[PDB]
Amino acid sequence: LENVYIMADKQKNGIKANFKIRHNIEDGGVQLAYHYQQNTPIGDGPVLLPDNHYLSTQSKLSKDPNEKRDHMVLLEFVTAAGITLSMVSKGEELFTGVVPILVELDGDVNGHKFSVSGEGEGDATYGKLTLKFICTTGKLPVPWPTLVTTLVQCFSRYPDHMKQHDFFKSAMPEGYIQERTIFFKDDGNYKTRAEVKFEGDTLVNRIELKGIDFKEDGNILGHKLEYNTRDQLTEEQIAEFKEAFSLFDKDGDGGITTKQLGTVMRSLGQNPTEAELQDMINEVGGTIDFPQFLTMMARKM
Repeated sequence: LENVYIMADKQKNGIKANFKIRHNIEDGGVQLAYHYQQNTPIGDGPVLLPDNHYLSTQSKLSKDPNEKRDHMVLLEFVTAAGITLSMVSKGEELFTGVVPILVELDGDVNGHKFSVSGEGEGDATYGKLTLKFICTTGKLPVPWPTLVTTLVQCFSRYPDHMKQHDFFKSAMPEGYIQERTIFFKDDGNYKTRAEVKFEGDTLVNRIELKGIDFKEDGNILGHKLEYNTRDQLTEEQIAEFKEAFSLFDKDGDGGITTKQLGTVMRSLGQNPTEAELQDMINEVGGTIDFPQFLTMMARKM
């Protein structure tokens, strides 16, 4: 669970953000990566600038065992948080259902050119992303976990009382421009610029990344970082919670009320004491998200 902290940028009519990514190093350790991010509308119409809040993000990286190319299967779930106790941009309509995503990245790290390409789907009301990524130029010269952040936060899931702080969807369909610098401790740094906008019926994220100053035998060019985490539920486990969870999602809004938790729990065969229910609620916590629910669950195994 990585946390993206977000602020408005009133002069630039957008937002910016900062966060830290713990990458597990091969046989012990954690390489850090420091993100600084700035987003600006592509279009002229007005956009929600938010209050200080943050996004709570869950990643899951797998491999397709029929793909002989170098690739990443990626599952992801995000929820806005912080702000306690709204509005709905006109753009938040485009996101109500299931929207297909396409991604395209060009990069030179340390003179090593390469191109990722990725397709999938987003389901904003669940905060869900599934996407598969191919490195179209050959062998990816940097580790895939290093490209996850670079590789669409408009698919985040803002609680009802926070729908008004969602800059990302408000900017749509015109889109926004995302720029980051990522600083790998005791090693080089990525520098990126992406346009994220609607093209036809598809959220399209075109990125150009530039990495300099990398130690050739470091952790990135050296490929010394873990791919999985295995601190993690499975695909077929998540799919069940999704299917149970959404059964009891009576409006399909992506939420379940809290009383409801136990019913959902029982439909999985599990049986929580009302002592056990009141805990889960408060640690994460009337409305519950799927990502939240997912984290609630995550703990208890």
